[PDB]
Amino acid sequence: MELVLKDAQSALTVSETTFGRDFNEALVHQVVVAYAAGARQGTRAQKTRAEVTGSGKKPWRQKGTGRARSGSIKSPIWRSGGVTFAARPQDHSQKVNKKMYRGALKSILSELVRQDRLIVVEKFSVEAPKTKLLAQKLKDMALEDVLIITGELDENLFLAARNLHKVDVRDATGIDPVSLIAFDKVVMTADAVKQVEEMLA
Amino acid sequence: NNRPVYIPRPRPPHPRL
Amino acid sequence: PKIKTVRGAAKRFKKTGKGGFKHKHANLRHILTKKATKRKRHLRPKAMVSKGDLGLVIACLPYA
Amino acid sequence: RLNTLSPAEGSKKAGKRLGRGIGSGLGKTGGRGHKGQKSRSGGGVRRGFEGGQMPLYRRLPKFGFTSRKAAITAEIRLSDLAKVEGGVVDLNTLKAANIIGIQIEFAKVILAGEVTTPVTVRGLRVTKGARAAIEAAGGKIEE
Amino acid sequence: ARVKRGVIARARHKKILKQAKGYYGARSRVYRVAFQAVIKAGQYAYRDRRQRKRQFRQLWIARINAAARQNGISYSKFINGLKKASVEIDRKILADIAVFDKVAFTALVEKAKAALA
RNA sequence: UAGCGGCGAGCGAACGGGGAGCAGCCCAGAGCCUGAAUCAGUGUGUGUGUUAGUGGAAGCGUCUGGAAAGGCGCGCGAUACAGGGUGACAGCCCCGUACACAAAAAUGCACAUGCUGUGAGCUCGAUGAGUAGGGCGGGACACGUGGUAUCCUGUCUGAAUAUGGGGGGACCAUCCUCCAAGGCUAAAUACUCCUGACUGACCGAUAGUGAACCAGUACCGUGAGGGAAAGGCGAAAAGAACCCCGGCGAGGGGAGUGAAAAAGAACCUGAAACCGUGUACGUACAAGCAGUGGGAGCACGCUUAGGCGUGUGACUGCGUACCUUUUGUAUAAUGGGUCAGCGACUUAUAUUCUGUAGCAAGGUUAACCGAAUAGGGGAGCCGAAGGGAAACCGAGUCUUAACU
Repeated sequence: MELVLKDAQSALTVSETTFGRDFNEALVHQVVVAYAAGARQGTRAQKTRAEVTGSGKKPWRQKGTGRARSGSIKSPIWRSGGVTFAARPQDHSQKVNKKMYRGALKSILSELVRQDRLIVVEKFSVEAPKTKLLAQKLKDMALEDVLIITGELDENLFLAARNLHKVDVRDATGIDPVSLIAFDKVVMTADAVKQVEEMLA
Repeated sequence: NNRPVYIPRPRPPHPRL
Repeated sequence: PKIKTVRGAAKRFKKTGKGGFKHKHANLRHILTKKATKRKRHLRPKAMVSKGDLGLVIACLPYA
Repeated sequence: RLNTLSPAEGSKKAGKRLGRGIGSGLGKTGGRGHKGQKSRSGGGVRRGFEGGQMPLYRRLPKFGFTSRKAAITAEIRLSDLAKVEGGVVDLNTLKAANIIGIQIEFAKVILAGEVTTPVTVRGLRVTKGARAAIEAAGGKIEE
Repeated sequence: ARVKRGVIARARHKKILKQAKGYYGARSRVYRVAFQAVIKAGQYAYRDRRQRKRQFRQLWIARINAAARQNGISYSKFINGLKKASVEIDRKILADIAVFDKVAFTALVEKAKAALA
């Protein structure tokens, strides 16, 4: 469709299918959950009765005592040693089909356009690597929680936005569904949009 | 607070045979 | 680890188009003089596995 | 909108939790009944066990044998027959076309239908259906 | 993600102990015993919700019978007259009338006797 | 999968394909040419790293409070809002971080340049014998002696040598391929006692290492060995001068410090079992899972002066705990002295079915590459065509000489 600009009011051409498709709630949710799971590292491990320090000696003989039958001090029902099902270090990453991942991005991009959370502008650069310049260039635009998605990574822009936490700068390649949804506004560049069109296809 | 270590052998039971 | 198919079963059943299994009748190996020709003729062709034992078979060889 | 995403209805079941309370339904061994082998931890009988009776896969005789030639042969659908390279079909480049496999040495053509462009097959076997199909289309057969 | 159950356990135990308040000895101090009392108390309450209706029914019948005998008629005969006379006053009211308004109850039997005759 | 297997339980490749990483040489010898490369052992110089470090921006006023970093108002820095501390939560109070710099001396690595030692290249020749192989007995090979190739070995034997020999799964012939019985060789891979940095849908004192407190200590055992318990005052000791009772005590009461002393070192919070004191009611002629339904009186609170709430409960109907195991339990069947804490359907990898989502006669990638949850990678797997033991046939196929 046509993407209205706010500064040049220059027409932009974008494939209807990849920016006007319905919003697949179920597909987007599954991708977001998958992305969150992939972020984990599963760095957790416990010790079962086998791995607990101690010995296999029976604390007392197995009959005649007026006490319950015990086999070792490492039993899970015993203090200081146990854990019936000790955790192991495991990966929580989930496979997501390439088409499913691409389909989700198209749905999110379509939704953002509909909710006018996506703004297309011309080149967005800073003459010097100073955070003030970036802050001023956003205050006049009335943007507080924005994702500066640029066609090419620029060191001056990258350094300027590094300190700011509500402002994040990324390349088209470095985009994830979670970041796109989380950030209140996303401002693209003409080149960034063009490269998004082709690699989405 | 050590639990009793030495438990004596039980007294032999009366022969019910 | 992947499931281990029972080798004995794999040598006695084959998958068919509709998921059934065919086998050979278990009475045509030896002691054949006393067996009637009619009985031997009927046992020669392969037979489909019954439903009752189908559950056991599919468990034994889940890869075929 | 991260706090608005929800899954499709029926996508989750929450799983079944065993031995947690009375009203959870399946408590008290969690739906594995009273004493037995099934009730014990790690219990159960191996596959095909019939309570000591001779298993079916042991009662029935073994028969037949494996043919190695069958492993190195494949059947080519008439549909994909025209998808190899333009309108020429040959033993070579089928592996490149990736429709038979590198190891497959022999090859046969089967009637799959939906063939329009004429094709030529060299060294293949085209029994009756595909032979009529390609001949009507305008193909040819040669050895 | 270790989960501690100290907070939940006390909440459940207090809730049972609150319902078991007033019981004797360990039945109001010990959870292991108070739980039995609360459950057993629940059964009796469920049972008594039905026994109460029949206990009051028989209490009313006794009151009506006493009033009928005092005034010169059996309870069985008295109920016949009301049924024959088509009076839909229940046992609860008849017992209520007999205790409070003697004159009213006298009127009841006179028609009951008239209906029988 | 093929195979091996009381063909049981089980074990389970190769060929080939896709990736990581790449490197080939010497002796069994003489001559010609002679530092002729590549290496190893040691100097000098260059670069960088390691062992101490240095600078490092930017806030005030009011309200509550014991004290603000908090609320309210107006500012400032940011290639520094990663963290920690500071009398409650700090980008701007402190230590730091981003960033830019620094090594007299001792060392790692990568280069250049010297010394010492071993050594190119060319020609011709040679080309690993008690070995291969075999008999007997064992082992390794996925392959248990089976038709059993191949390798290794204890024992007894024993070739050819390039017109020669080995292998190609009994074996033979024809072909193809390679040259054993002498050696060296980086990288791709495995592990972490130890040091640094960072991370955690990991634990938070019965957890986490046995050990958060001078723990592998006390303690137990002849010994090998076993093996605990025990964290927390406050912002700051300001840790209670002094007075009184008491035995120049313990302990306590005042005073005093503090926001707080039922924060007093037996110290944050302070639950339950358990043990007491006070108040209200009931109880010394009444029998039993101790409750529940009905219910008088009494003592406290309400609005109204009629009752409702709370506590108690005379008297009365009914009523023999819970769990487990059983055809069946109040059972005199099992289990529990009570409280608090902990304690039992999990995880990985495959397969089948159901739900849901994507794509659709197509679907999907694994390892790996990747400034990298993207994108590449389609090797491979599953499916659309089955029948037969198989050759083979093919919307048919097998059975049969052939099928109504």
